[PDB]
Amino acid sequence: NNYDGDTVTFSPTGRLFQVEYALEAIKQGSVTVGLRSNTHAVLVALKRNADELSSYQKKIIKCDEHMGLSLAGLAPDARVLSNYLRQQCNYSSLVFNRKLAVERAGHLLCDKAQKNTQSYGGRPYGVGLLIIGYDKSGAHLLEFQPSGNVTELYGTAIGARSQGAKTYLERTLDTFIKIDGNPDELIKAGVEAISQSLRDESLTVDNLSIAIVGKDTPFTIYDGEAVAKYI
Amino acid sequence: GYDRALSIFSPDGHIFQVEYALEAVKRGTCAVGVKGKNCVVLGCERRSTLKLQDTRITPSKVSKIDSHVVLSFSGLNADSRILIEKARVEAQSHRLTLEDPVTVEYLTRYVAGVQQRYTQSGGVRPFGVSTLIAGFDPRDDEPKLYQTEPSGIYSSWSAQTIGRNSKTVREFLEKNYDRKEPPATVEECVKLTVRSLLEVVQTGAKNIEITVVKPDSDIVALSSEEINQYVTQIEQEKQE
Amino acid sequence: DRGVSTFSPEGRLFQVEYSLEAIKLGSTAIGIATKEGVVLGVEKRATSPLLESDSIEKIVEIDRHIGCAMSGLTADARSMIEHARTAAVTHNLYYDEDINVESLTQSVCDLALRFGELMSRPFGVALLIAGHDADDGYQLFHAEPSGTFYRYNAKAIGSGSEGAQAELLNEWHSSLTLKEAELLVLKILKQVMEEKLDENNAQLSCITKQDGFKIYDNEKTAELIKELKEKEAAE
Amino acid sequence: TGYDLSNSVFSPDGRNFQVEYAVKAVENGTTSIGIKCNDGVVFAVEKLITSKLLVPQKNVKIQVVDRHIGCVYSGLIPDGRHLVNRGREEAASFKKLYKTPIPIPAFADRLGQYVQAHTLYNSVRPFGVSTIFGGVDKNGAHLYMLEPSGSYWGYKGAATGKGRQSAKAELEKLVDHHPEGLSAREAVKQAAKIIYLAHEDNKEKDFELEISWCSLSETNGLHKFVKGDLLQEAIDFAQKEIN
Amino acid sequence: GSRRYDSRTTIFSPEGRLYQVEYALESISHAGTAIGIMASDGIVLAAERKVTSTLLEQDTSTEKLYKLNDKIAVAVAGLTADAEILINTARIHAQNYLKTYNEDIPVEILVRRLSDIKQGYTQHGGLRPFGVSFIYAGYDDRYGYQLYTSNPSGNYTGWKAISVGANTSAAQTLLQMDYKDDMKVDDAIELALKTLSKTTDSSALTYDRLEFATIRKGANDGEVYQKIFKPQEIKDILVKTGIT
Amino acid sequence: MDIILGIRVQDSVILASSKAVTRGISVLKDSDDKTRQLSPHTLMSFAGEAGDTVQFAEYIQANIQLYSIREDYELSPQAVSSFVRQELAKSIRSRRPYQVNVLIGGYDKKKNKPELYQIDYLGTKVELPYGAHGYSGFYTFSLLDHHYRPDMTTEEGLDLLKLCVQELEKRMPMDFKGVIVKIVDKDGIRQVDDF
Amino acid sequence: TTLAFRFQGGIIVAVDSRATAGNWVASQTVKKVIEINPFLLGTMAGGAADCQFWETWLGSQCRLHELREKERISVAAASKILSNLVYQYKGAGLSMGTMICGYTRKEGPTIYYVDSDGTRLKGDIFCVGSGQTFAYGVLDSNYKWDLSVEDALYLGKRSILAAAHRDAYSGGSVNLYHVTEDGWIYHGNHDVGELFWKVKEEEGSFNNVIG
Amino acid sequence: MTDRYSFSLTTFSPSGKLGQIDYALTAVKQGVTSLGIKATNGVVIATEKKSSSPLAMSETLSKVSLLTPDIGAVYSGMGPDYRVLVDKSRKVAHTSYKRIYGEYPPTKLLVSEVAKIMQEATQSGGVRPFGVSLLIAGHDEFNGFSLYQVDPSGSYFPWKATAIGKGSVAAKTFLEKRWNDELELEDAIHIALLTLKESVEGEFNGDTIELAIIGDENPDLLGYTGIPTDKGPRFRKLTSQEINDRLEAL
Ligand SMILES: *C(=O)[C@H]1NC[C@@](C)(O)[C@](O)([C@H](CC2CCCCC2)NC(=O)[C@H](CCCC)NC(=O)[C@@H]2CC(F)(F)CN2C(=O)[C@H](C)NC(=O)CN=[N+]=N)O[C@@H]1C
Ligand SMILES: [Mg+2]
Repeated sequence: NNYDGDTVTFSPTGRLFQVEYALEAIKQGSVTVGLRSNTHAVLVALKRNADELSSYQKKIIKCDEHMGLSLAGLAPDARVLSNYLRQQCNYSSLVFNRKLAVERAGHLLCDKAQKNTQSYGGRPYGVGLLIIGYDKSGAHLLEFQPSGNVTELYGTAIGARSQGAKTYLERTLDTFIKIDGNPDELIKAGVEAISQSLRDESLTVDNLSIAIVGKDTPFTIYDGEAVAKYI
Repeated sequence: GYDRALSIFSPDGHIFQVEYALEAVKRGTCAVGVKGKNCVVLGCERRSTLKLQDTRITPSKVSKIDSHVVLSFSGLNADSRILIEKARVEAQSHRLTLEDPVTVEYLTRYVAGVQQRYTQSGGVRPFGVSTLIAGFDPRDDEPKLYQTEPSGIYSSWSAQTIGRNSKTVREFLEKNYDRKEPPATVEECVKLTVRSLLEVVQTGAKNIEITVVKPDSDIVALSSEEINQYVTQIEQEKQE
Repeated sequence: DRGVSTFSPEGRLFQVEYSLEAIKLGSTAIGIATKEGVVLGVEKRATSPLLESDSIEKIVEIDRHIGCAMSGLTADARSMIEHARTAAVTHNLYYDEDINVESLTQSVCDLALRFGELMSRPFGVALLIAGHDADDGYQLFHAEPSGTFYRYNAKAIGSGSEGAQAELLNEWHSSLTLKEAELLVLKILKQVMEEKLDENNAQLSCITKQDGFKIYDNEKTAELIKELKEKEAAE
Repeated sequence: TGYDLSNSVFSPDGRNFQVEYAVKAVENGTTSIGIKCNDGVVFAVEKLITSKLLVPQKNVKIQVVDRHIGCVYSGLIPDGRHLVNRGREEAASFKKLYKTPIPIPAFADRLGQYVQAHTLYNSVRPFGVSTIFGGVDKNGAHLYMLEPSGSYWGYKGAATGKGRQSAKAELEKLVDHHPEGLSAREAVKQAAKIIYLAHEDNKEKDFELEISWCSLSETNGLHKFVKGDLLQEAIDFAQKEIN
Repeated sequence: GSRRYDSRTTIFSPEGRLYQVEYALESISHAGTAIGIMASDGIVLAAERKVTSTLLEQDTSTEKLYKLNDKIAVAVAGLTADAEILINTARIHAQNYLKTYNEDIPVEILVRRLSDIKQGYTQHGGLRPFGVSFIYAGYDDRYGYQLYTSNPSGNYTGWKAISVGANTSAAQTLLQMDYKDDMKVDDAIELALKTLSKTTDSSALTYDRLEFATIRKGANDGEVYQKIFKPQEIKDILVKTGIT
Repeated sequence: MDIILGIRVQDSVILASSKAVTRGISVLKDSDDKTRQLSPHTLMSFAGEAGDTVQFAEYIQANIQLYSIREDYELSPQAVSSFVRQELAKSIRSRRPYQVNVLIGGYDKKKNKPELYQIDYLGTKVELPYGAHGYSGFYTFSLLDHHYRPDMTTEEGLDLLKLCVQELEKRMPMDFKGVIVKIVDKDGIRQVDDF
Repeated sequence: TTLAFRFQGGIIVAVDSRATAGNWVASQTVKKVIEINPFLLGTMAGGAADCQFWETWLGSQCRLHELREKERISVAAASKILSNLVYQYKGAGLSMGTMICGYTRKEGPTIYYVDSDGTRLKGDIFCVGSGQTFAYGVLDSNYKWDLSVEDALYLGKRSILAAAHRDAYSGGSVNLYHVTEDGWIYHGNHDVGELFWKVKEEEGSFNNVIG
Repeated sequence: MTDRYSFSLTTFSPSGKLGQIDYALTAVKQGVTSLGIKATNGVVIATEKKSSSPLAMSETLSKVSLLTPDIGAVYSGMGPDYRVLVDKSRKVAHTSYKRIYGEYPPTKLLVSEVAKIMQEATQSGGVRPFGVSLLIAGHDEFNGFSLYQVDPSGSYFPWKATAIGKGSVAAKTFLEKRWNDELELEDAIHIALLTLKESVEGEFNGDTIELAIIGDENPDLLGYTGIPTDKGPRFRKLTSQEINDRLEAL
């Protein structure tokens, strides 16, 4: 109200409005879904065209052979954060001969976002990220909020109407978690989850964006006719 | 360092500091440039609210950037010096690295770049100055006349005016400049420029300065009497 | 006053949204991508009849396989063009090849959010970036001051844009010839331009694999305007 | 007025309202506690299960400093992680020069001075956490609690976040009913009980208990998480006392 | 953060004026009057010290007239302490030019430099301008005798006779009335004092309220002398002209 | 490099400068002008290390041309020489000093007097009736000590220089491929196209 | 061994194709002429790296000049970017001897020698490298302004053959360029292997050699 | 962090006033009275040692401070501001004069340097003006005895005699009556003590008055003998006892 001018000002009830407004830009962003078994992790992103003459904004960025995220909100902020992840995944590889843990990527994202919340002149990141990875402790899904809050989950969704997919995944939990050594079934369950966050529009060939990583599967993004299979 | 964003956007997509800079230029004494077939004439108002001045040593409104290019202005005089010094330095830097004097378009584009930078650098306000930059390209006999403004946009002009009552003298030039036949001679060109200032100036005394730039580094400021003859002929041809 | 990098309660950057208004005020620019090339057209919009309209440079070369039209505070486009050109030539130096149109656009857009209390404010200009590359063929991009860029089959920016975009929505198909796209740009310019369209207040350009980026002579554009008037009189 | 719009501005009361607002962010958090025992310290925190989609035992909140110090906080989680990251730097630079692992009083003042520094300027926001930390040094067990102002003290028992009043009562009883002191294995059970009892103020969502401990006898003066049977034995003892 | 307290000293009004410049000019209008008058055979500087005391030590006092080098002096109107910062900078340009070219600085070059510094404080830095206007009286071998003024805006102009500080309107009108081009330094001195005499806010003009300085070729042969008049000498020139 | 002579006569200054540019065992060019006009009445000849010579010459030129535009006035030879000296004296305590020696020949339009300045790469300046840099001085100084008069005409000045070039073509080891000769007088700078 | 000379019919440019690391012959098939644009050639002598890096860099700087100024760069300004660049590295131990050869309209046919001590010279004839004195000997004694294109090409080729023979460090082949108002024209790779014997037989020269 | 106050906190108001300097002069007005009288053969500077508590040892608070052996300063207004100015003033007499010329600066030039530090605090980013007015008494070989006043603005003026702070208006009028150009130092001390009595409410003795002179050289206060040209400091603080003896002839 009077306490929303910049990030360095608490409200009288202990709130940081600039952070809550940045959180707002995520709700306005298109829907994206994450879910995992014990063997594979899957990103399903609804891409959003400006109009019929325009392309559908790419939501899924690859970070390493074993890790990559999906974005909702300011795409230029998902570029800056993904680029930072690419470096940390890369620094771990070059210096320690060590694939960077999904858990430690979360901790590093969290701490980068935080510095932009406690300092004058900056601003919070205006994007939410879903990170998936296979590492030395198996399949992992992380939800990143630009408050700096990161959470390890079995499944989740961010963006407009995400709450449909997040209820469906809360019901299906015991089913999809048991989809081991079957990628196409885990993607189905991802595509069926995002469907619960659709209204008027349905999943078309240039609309849908899917990723998968797993036991013997490099993080690979399927766009266009590749995903016709799953429509 | 002082980092403050002084030139920012407003809810209706306006940069008010750039627009208030244009207001400083409106307030400035008038300036006109008229390009003939084989010359460009710069004409500049001198407000007669200052008498007991010393006209030998008072900064003249037309500045030589190089031997073939001049810069006149409207706006804050103190601002105009910084632009003239930056242009005169770039002019020598170009000679030293390209073994060639700047083109009039290159010098204009440089000064316009400098004005633009001061509209999205922290700690700085825009220049309160618009410029006419006139002259000839090395070994070329085609006249050049360019105008810059605080925002940093620049453009070529057959003829143009800037400063107070430039609306009135642009009106004049718009009906009295024929693109199919520009002032063939120096005489014709200086006559049309003095005429255009006599729409706004007041007295045809020490209120008008005229500088003639011809090809191949030939630049000459007219004297009071030489101008005063053009003033005498224009009003004797008008008594009709 | 308030931060330059400040979020509105709807989760948008004020200064970014305000710059998008400046861009709406700027003269029109239209791109159309085909399989025979990309066409870029602009309204010059001279402020006076004394201004030598061919000194109005609102279509610009970045490399031989990448052109660019601008709309808004066109002075802000200079440092962006400089960056694009330096990026294209620099890539060519380090890799001995032509730089991808998407990669060039992404380098320009990387400048856009470098503002704070870096430059003092966002850019007040939108860019239509048109090029060819062996990988993704003929391409048109829109590069907003937000740091976002969308690929388009066709896109209008500037004062005419929502009127022009509605019209491009109908007219564009995947089988347009280059010659068709040229008339289509002249047509839609004439519609949304204040002054009557001629070869002195509107400029055409295209990018073809064979000939690279070519700004059209006033004479050539005048033949296409005359061809438009006759084909619109025809029915 | 306007004295609450800028950090490091004294009100006419002589108060710094931006710090007092940070405290609100703290009071808004989940309940975390500390219990000093005979030869060590036990930390415990309330982890609200927002959804069945949270992977149990994965989002660990208690953080180790060096090898002998536990830190747990309530409030903005990222603020707390930023403070532990600094703490690790302070404990690394102290060990580097002086060889000995940082003594706990010394560690506490390193956090104290840093947080306090974030109330000295209008260009930084105070920390949105109260932090409970401690461990075993050469002089035995120490437990500390540290507030957004930079204020910190030694404690027999500490509590912060939404269930602090409840926890503080349950702690006050233990201090009164154990003057000779508590055992580390005893403190682990009590810790579980005081988190289950303090959960009444967050009783909407069901929660996931987390305990850690440093004890000269039970862990060799190293920070370890309470896991498997010893955790189950504590969750059992806790569930029995509320029924 | 800090932004809340920033005056923004280098912005344009909606009219296109610089706030701080205009307000610093207002400041200078309340400072003691300083007059410069240029003759064919020299320049007179004359200035009025602001409501002095009987206990002010006048013979070791300098608020108005400062020596820049052996050829150039200034008359100050505005904040003395602000003026001393600029004078020390101008004194160093004069000694840098003399070291670099082994020639005394031309007056208009030094004046442009001090004017460029001032201009800086009005376009960048976020600081208040200098509340100071200068009358430069100088001689060089290119233009001979030269009178300049500069003001907070960093604008400068040449003059045959000029005033700065208090009642300039009133002073400019009296100079405009009695100045002639063929005037001599003795005639100019008399003009300078008659002007102050009528534009003074005091009851009577006395020696103890004046600072006076002449730059003459009244130096033996082809060279220039600066005379910063002593109390007793001002008192003699006040009787000669017949104002006391 | 190696041959730059200057002689100040009654009403002009004459700079004579070798045309040879030699790298290793090849004369790459035999028509090199080792001079730059600094202003219409001031000419500077230069000899020293490859690259440094022209980079210093052109640098000084650009500064003097800048001063001329800014002040719409031409600095005296004395002023130009003092500027040039100070540049060298600053260079000598640099990371990599300019290894360049110059003669500055100018007509002072105020004093109506020709002036020759000799400055070495250390910034050692002197006003001389006649000067030379490097080995040349070993021959030409004693020669001019005998044959010079202050009140010589430009034609006598040129005959006196011919004597100096002949002595150098007789007794110097290297082939300096003749000299380019330029007169600085009240009417400016002109090249003597037959020597 | 590189040369370039101006004549009536424009500019001839000839280079050998040998690369040496001491007495080890590293290559006989190396390219010593960078084609900057259709009216600008650079010759390379010295450090292999120093030449290739800073000359393909000069190509980029010439490209930026025509984008920024809508006009192809002067040989003067092209030579001066290279000479200003190496002059910043003076003392660091760069090794380069180059001739920037080209035709623009303002300038006509133009050759600038630029070396790594910062020497920049305009001229009608230059020979650069270890073979330079060998090339000078043949070239200087057969050069007229009024050579035909065909004679001029040959005299360039023959001047490189000369140096390829005597100079231990030159060799491999001759690469020939002709620079006109219409731009540069490549006149082939000539393997000294065959060229020597063809020239000796046809010309009756090289009588020092067992036939 | 970083000092992000890179902009002036003293700016021109539409009336052409500098508020922060005017307000600084107001703080100086509230301050305790201090004065300076210049004799033919010396200068006296005096002020009241307004003791905050009677428990407080007012001896340990030096309101009158030696800057150089031949220069002293006294003040009115904010004692803390004054203290750090005496620190900077003493150091600048060394760095910008004594370490270059090998002698102590003359009174007018040291004043000039104090003036400069005070001006910068009216224009430098992120600071307020100093809330003091200094009276600086000194002697140098070429200017003799001098007395200067330095205001928050940086302005400084030479006085025969003057007063600043609380009771200045009255004290100045009193000096104007008593001051002639023939005064011996002792006569100027006798007048300084009279003038100071008018502005003091409570006790008036050598333990509530601080009074220093710039007079003759004090060889007894040099610390060493054997260099004739070194004759000792001209600055001398009068003792409690020395003040009380002169109060019996009052
Ligand atoms: C005519 O005069 C030719 N003379 C022969 C010549 C070999 O000297 C040279 O100047 C060539 C020109 C090169 C050829 C390759 C294309 C670019 C131009 N110079 C060399 O071949 C050069 C000689 C170096 C001595 C100055 N060779 C090298 O630098 C060689 C080449 C290499 F591959 F083998 C690598 N190398 C080196 O010398 C070593 C490995 N490294 C360095 O020198 C590192 N630098 N340092 N310090 O051709 C004339 C045209
Ligand atoms: Mg010498």
